[PDB]
Amino acid sequence: PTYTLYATFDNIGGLKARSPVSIGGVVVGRVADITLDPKTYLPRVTLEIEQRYNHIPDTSSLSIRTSGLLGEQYLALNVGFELGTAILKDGDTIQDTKSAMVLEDLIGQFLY
Amino acid sequence: EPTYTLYATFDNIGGLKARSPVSIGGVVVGRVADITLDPKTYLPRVTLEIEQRYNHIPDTSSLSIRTSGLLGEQYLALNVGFEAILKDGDTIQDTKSAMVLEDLIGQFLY
Amino acid sequence: EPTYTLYATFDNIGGLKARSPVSIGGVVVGRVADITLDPKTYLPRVTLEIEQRYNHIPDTSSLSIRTSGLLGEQYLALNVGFEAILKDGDTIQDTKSAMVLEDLIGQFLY
Amino acid sequence: PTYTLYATFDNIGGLKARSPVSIGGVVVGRVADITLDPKTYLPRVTLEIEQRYNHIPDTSSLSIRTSGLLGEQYLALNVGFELGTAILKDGDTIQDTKSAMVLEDLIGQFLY
Amino acid sequence: EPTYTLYATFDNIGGLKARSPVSIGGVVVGRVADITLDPKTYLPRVTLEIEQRYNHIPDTSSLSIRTSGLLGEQYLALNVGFEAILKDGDTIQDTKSAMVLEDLIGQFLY
Amino acid sequence: EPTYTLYATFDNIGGLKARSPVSIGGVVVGRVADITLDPKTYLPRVTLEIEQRYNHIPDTSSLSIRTSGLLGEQYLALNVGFEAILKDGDTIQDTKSAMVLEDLIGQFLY
Ligand SMILES: [Zn+2]
Ligand SMILES: [Zn+2]
Ligand SMILES: [Zn+2]
Ligand SMILES: [Zn+2]
Ligand SMILES: [Zn+2]
Ligand SMILES: [Zn+2]
Ligand SMILES: [Zn+2]
Ligand SMILES: [Zn+2]
Ligand SMILES: [Zn+2]
Ligand SMILES: [Zn+2]
Ligand SMILES: [Zn+2]
Ligand SMILES: [Zn+2]
Repeated sequence: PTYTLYATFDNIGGLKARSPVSIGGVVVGRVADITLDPKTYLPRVTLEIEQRYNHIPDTSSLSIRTSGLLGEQYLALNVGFELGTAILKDGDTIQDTKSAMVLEDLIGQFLY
Repeated sequence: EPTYTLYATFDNIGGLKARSPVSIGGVVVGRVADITLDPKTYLPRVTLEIEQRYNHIPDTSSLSIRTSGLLGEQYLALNVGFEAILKDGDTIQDTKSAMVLEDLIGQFLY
Repeated sequence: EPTYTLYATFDNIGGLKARSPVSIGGVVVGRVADITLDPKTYLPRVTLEIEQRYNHIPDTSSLSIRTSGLLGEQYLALNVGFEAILKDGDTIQDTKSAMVLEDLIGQFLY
Repeated sequence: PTYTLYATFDNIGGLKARSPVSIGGVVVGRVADITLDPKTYLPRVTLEIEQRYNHIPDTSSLSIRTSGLLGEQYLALNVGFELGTAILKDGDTIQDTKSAMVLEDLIGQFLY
Repeated sequence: EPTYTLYATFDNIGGLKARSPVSIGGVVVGRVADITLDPKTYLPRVTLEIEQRYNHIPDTSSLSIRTSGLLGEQYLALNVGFEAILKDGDTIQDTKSAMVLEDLIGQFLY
Repeated sequence: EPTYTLYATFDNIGGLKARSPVSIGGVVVGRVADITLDPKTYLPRVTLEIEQRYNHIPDTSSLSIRTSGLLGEQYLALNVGFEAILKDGDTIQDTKSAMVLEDLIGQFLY
């Protein structure tokens, strides 16, 4: 089966349900759900990771990225370091997350 | 399906159309109900319908017209303001218009 | 579609064609009725039809040919000037032409 | 009917038969033929212009351009000035011509 | 398709998939047989099959993940090193990973 | 349909394939008959067939692999040399390889 993880972002961009979660480009999981937290109004992503990937630290990072230039958006799981480190279990939360870039802001940067 | 109405005036709506999605942090929370030029000012007035369960939106919140991906569809990004709450029929004052390719090129070049 | 006719001469119309939309602030308020080179000046004269309900457009208003998105179709942006009102058969003197990629590249490089 | 004009380029790029010839973006003619001159190995373009466009000077220019960013290639006819000036007739040649840009050279410029 | 097996570990395979082409100087000489994360290191290990007639590839050779055109599919470019020959079951140590757009933009901007 | 054969070795042919067009000044004058890695050098050897009526091509001429438009197909541009003539079976020494996106990005960035 699979085990559940939670990750909150400021902006998920083009992320949707059944979006792939990948390590080093290799798909190891899928985005199960996306829901705005009622108090913080921040996108909370519920992901399901294949059970055979057990040794993922809680220091690991999630970055929302895009395949190619115009392709679909996905979650890149950067394997964390192993200082007391704890492995991610079912129902745990990945604290270190990077949000999706916004074209207008990137242009805002490049121009101004 | 229950919703409350909000109004937002822009200088340029760009590719915005009816049923365009209104999203917070990329998550769709509403839809563009109508778009109409104000009879007096000739400025685009956008009429939005927001899902009722998203009630706690301050009036300090911002609206920015953006594009999904590089070539995708145009949408309204609702930037949540810091913490008066917006009710049915209220107006969001702080709005950002849609980018214009010619103007961006005009900026980059000249 | 009750409309009134307007004329606008450009140096270059670019991708403009018949039935091209004329928009104010992104809101379509009219259509490109015809495009024809003036017999005397060999400059593109564009014949536009604007919806009758948008009457209060001053003659100080401008027309700029722009593109929807990056690769989309070309359209006429009518910039409403500040304030004589434009009537049926009048001519918009102030026009901005369509950009040419080769020239943009020529600029960017040289 | 139509009248014929000839224009030699160094490189025609994506130009082909039945390609549009336009003034100020308005199509006024079509590319009838393209053939390499046997001695000079330069692309010679034979164009046909609608008869009703009579007052085109021989000082006019032809530039091969592209519609949009990825669209098809066409001939932009820049109306010449009217100094003894002669109008273009059937079988005449447009001397002032600009060739089609090459992506590799443009990149070569931008980089080096 | 008589072939011999090779292994190559990357930090990121990007768009690489099964049946992805392995090419020398643009000429396809093999195929990506499999891709699997090493159980111990959690790093992508790519299993390649190279056509038997290309035997004289030294072990100093390099693998770089590249893209055909601008938007095309991703492939493995095998750069033949100058001159021990690679056999069936060997491992290419020298590998260059697939670029990430976000990082490229991050570089270009910052 | 009559043709004479020419050979050209590159470091990288890129997207070149069989039946790729060989053009002078954009005008197609020949086709890529075959592509094969040299057994000794592991370098792409391109076998071209040129229409017989284009006989007067000097051996000082150059071959450059280019792309049609921005996203179009890959082709061989034959740059006519200044004024020994190339015959059937001769080899063009001066060749330019196909650009690599990663290398161009590598150049632009680093
Ligand atoms: Zn669970
Ligand atoms: Zn451990
Ligand atoms: Zn309401
Ligand atoms: Zn409150
Ligand atoms: Zn009328
Ligand atoms: Zn008035
Ligand atoms: Zn004739
Ligand atoms: Zn005259
Ligand atoms: Zn094997
Ligand atoms: Zn050896
Ligand atoms: Zn032969
Ligand atoms: Zn000679």
